Amino acid sequence: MKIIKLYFESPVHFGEKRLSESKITFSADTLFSALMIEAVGLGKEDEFYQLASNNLVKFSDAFPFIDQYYYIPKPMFNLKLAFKKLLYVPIDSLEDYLSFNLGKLALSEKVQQHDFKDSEPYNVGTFTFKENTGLYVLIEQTHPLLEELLENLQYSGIGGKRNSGYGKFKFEILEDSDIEDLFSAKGNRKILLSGALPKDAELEQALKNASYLLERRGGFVQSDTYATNLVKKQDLYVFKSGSTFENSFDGDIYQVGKKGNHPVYKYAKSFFLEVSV
Amino acid sequence: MKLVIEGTIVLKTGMHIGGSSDFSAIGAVASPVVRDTLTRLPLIPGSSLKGKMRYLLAKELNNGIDQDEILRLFGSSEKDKIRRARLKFNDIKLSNLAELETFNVSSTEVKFENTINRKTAVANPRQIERVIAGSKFDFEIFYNLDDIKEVEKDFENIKQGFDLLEFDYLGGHGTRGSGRIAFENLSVITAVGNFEKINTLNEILGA
Amino acid sequence: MDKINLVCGSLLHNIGKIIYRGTSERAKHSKLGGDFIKSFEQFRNTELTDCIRYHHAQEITSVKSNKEKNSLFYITYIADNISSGMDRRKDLEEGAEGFNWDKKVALGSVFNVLNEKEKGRQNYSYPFVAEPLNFPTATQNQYTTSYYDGLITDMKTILQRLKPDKEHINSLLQMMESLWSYVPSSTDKNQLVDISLYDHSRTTAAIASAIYDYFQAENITDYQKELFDYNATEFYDKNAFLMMNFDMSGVQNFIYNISGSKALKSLRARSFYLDMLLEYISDNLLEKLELSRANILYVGGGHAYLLLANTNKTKAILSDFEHDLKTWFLDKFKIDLYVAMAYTEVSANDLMNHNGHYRDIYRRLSQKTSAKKANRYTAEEILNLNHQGTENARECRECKRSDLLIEEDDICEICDSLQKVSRDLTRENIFVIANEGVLDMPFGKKMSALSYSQADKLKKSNAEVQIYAKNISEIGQNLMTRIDMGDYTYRSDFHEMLEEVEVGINRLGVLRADVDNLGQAFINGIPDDYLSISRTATFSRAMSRFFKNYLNQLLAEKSYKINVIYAGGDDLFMIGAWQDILDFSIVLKQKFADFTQNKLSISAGIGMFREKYPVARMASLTGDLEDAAKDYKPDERTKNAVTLFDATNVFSWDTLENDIFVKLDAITKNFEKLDETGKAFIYRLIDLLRGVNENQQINIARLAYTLSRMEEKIGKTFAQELYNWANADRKTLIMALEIYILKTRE
Repeated sequence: MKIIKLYFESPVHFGEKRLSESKITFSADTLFSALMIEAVGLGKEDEFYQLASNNLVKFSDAFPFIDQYYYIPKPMFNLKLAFKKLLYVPIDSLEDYLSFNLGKLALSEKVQQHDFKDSEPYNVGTFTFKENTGLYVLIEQTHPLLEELLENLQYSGIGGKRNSGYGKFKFEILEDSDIEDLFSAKGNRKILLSGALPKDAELEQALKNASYLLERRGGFVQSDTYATNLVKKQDLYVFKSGSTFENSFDGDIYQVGKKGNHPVYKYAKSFFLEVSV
Repeated sequence: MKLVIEGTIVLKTGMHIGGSSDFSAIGAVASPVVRDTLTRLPLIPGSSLKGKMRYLLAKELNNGIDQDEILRLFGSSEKDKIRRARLKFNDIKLSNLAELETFNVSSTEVKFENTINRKTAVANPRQIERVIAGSKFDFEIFYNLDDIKEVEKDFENIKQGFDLLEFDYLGGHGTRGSGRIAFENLSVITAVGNFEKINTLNEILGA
Repeated sequence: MDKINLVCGSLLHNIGKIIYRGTSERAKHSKLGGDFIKSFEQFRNTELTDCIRYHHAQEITSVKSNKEKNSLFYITYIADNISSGMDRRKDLEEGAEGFNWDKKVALGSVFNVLNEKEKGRQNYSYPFVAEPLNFPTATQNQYTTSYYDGLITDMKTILQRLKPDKEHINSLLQMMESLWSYVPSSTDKNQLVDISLYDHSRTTAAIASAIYDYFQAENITDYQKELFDYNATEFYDKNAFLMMNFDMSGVQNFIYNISGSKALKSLRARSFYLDMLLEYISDNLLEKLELSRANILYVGGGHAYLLLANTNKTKAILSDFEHDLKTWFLDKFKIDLYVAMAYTEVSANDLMNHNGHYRDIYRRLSQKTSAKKANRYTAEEILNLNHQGTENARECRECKRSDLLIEEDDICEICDSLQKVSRDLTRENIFVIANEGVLDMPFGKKMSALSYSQADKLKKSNAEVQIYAKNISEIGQNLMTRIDMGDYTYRSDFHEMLEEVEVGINRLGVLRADVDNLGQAFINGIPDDYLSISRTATFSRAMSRFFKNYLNQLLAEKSYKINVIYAGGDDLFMIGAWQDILDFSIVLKQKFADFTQNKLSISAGIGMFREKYPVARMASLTGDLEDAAKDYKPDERTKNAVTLFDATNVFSWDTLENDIFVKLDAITKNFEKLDETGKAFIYRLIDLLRGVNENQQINIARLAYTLSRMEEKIGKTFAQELYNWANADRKTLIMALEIYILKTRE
């Protein structure tokens, strides 16, 4: 299980629903859509689409990491049960759970100035990591297409207020030894680590003793060829990447969008971390 | 092909830049300069450099018409002419802090100004915090080469935007004696891919 | 044998206590209440008189066989026994001709028992004032018999228009609320004096109605014998009650969806909308379940604890109620706003805390409510959310919803309805919920929020159109439901308001003031030996009473230039003139520490802002100052503090109210008699006091030289104390000087 470690040289803006705010992680929707925007410039969109669709390349969303430690969002267990406010927990110590801050958020105030009418101020919510800190993306069975799609993405940036100028990173695809056998080992309750949406034939058994939190995924399509107008794509309500389950599923690459010149994809596959509780 | 336009902005004047919501005391700097939120070095945003370059290029190249030679560089999202932005500006941090501690000066200064009312001749003092002059700013502007036919005209236009910015300010209270910048050590290096005619691009800039 | 006469009797139960404590006759007060109510405008039926006159087991074990089985007063007796949490099997009733027991004793407080094992157990009392600001004073107060006689005349004049009807229950309840809020239910006993008569009557009415609903669904009729011939210790084990709660979710992200122009009025609109919407759905479930508003125990900020009967009728009604409510939220506020309805099954032992298990009712309820918040949709909701599609449907400009818009302004309709009602609530008087209107609420009942003239005509005895209002002039003629809110608009505009601030810098001041750990005080702030449903009701009653009435009184009585928006221990939000915000924060602290009698504390954050600053950024930045105050502590390892204008000036309430303010008043006293010295000398004093941090010794020496050099005009005492304060507490005098110059600007 390789590790796509991302060190950032710039403050980043990963928007949720507004430009003024930003979260500290990008979802796997953003990472897959970013990688496939990099693929369409290479003329290799279908190879990447069929590489993900045949479950060969399958990645999580971004999680924070600090020096030597890898963190994940708090698994909302359906427990029968200070330490109350810990939004991120380490991936090494989860089985025994049954101090932390990375950088700070900011709001970089900007304008759109004009000569003969008054300027229009606006805000862009940033997030600056520390110098020993960044994000990581889990990946199984890395690929030379994936290895080079990250090589173009570091010179086009990830996040929102790219191009001006916030997404800038330098990846290291790295391989780890104590967190590949956290995925080889298994328990009985399967926590989710991606923005997954179960298919309609398996949703009703996916949520049996589930404790989830739906997060809406929408926004406008980002291409200059989709019907020559910046048009919103239909909203997809997926589970959060810190939810737990009892019956595992497999998501899909949903094509969120009506009439247009290319299929606008959204990564809603799953990536489970089975643990005993 | 991703090309990296690398260079260095040296301040010939103050260059106050940016705005903050930070609280100011009574005798203290109102409108302090923007800094990095962790290291607290003075910072030029990529948006400020991008908007000033776009302003100067669209002021010069257009003569009462925007045509596409600016939209292909900086991008647009209008109703019909949507273009993906080729240039990817980045947030520029302070480069030569090792030089300024050799001259035993800080990275920024407090400029004391006022205004005189013409009717009652009373002053109104303000303190604006500018970067000191003579501080260098190493930047990287990622160029995304996909139309190999027009990279020549686009790099000519980028150099024209740089030398138009050599005569105007970069931000803040520019007309009242601040903001004057100068570009030096402009150089282009291919990041991914191997571009053949990188010598003509580095000879458009490096002259 | 209907429960409307039962709930009327259980409310009018213990009306004999006040007229025993007032009048001349000294008999059994139950008889006094009975012939008091039977000698009214109507001779009320036997169903009321057996609940009122015949309770208190010793009184009805004497005459029993002539009294009926299925008689509707035994459940009132056991409800009165359960609400005290007391053991009334052997203990007598006051006025039993026993001996000298007290007549004029004052009500205690639930704040003195609160936090006993850390903050001590005080012994205070509420003196009577003829909704007055009545803070508990430790002097032993006594209610003279004229107070009870005046109460008798007031309830006689109110009850004349009130007869047992389905719509009179809330009017009778608010009569009890207005009158018996300071009448102690106990007299000359242990610390049972701290519960009011109205709160105990509301609790026994709720428990009596729930017991009747349980009996009429579980087929019990011969309950006289299983109370009396065989003792009802087996009934106390029966899980006969539900205690349900609501939790609104996403309240802050909804009310902070504000914008540029009309930002602050929209925030009032959304906050009021969510609070009163919660009040309406909590009342409408009782209306569908055929209950009174006594079964509500609390409807606060985003939550509403109820109390029901553990019957399959009630569970079915709850399920097909919450399905419709969930469908209505997901029709409009798709995953943004959601309310969670979970309920536990609670017996009669654990409402008395008999064998333990009182706090586990709240624990099981909050665990089930968190489980509901996690598993908040079934597959049908998620599938319809994914499949949902529409017309063109652009997005709102102030809100951000992909809904259908409206013409000429291109906005959302929730946004617009909030705008129109915000125009209507510029006169905050009366709100109507009819089946047509301007603001959409479930279930197909839209508000108009009209005025009192067109609401006098509108009640045509429709028996479905509820009217909510904050002001009540006459109880009987109105017949409407009362809703609390903090709404003191000094001006409703800030341009003229900040123009008529004369001698200061024209800056807005914003204040936040979270209460320190009211959740923990709600859970385990009250000890186990004094723990019952009555005290748990009256403590939340007391805090909601403060934050929704008392600070309105405080803003009104000295005309502070402050607009208030929120109300509660969850949050507060006042904006106005910065001098009045700063001069009112200390008196809000002093009067909160006097109302809560030094048990509950606050944590404010004050911010100075320009008059045309974005109100969203004002609220966010003062939230930062709030949590900077809540993160206040010394170096090891005190959470009540105020943050002044910036995140680094974090002082406790003691420091602000004593050190800063005494220094500021001394500086103002010694710098008004001198016609030259400030503010140039004061600015040169600050220019080195703030330089002590970077260069300590030389700035202290320059301070000494400057003060001895220019003590020739300010006086040797003021220079010596300026030097000594500037040497001991420099952080405080810098703040005092800064506020002095800000208050003396222009």
